[PDB]
Amino acid sequence: VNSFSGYLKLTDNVYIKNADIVEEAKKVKPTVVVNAANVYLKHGGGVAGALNKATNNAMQVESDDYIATNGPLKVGGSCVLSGHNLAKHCLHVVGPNVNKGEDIQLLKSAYENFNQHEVLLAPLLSAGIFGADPIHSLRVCVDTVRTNVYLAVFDKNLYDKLVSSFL
Ligand SMILES: O=C(N[C@H]1c2cccc(O)c2C[C@H]1C(=O)O)c1cnc(NC2CCOCC2)cn1
Repeated sequence: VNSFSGYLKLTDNVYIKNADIVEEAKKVKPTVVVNAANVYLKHGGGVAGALNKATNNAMQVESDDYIATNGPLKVGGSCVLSGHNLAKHCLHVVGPNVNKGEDIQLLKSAYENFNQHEVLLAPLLSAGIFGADPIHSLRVCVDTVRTNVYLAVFDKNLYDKLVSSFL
């Protein structure tokens, strides 16, 4: 049993809710919150910009030190950093950004990072300003992630579409 509330069980292991991942993180304090990161960990907009703003920029400060030491992530890759006031840990995962011309096949590799964590709160990868098909991202999630994932979907109209089209 866990404290995630009002989630629609889609499969054995995938759950979804129309909710703000920030409030959801602030309420649940999950072991892992996933960030929709880029390779430079520059949290400018979307989930990344929103989570960073909620951490009073501490996420960005930590991320800049990470990049200075380790260099950029790979598209499809991830790193584990602090969850600050939102979670124990933040799993920064880089899905492909269609608005940068990145290969959508890398979306499966991105979701594979979730399998290293037993339970996660996460956004649907490569949705919103990343420009990939969200019905597609949800399908890849369901077909790739085997651990227990709670997807918080910010946009209500996206959520309603994701529910009504899920096979
Ligand atoms: O851009 C946001 N989400 C979309 C996005 C963007 C980029 C990559 C992605 O994978 C996704 C998933 C998609 C969604 O979930 O709809 C977002 C923005 N802000 C939020 N929280 C604020 C907290 C303070 O008050 C205002 C709201 C919560 N989500």
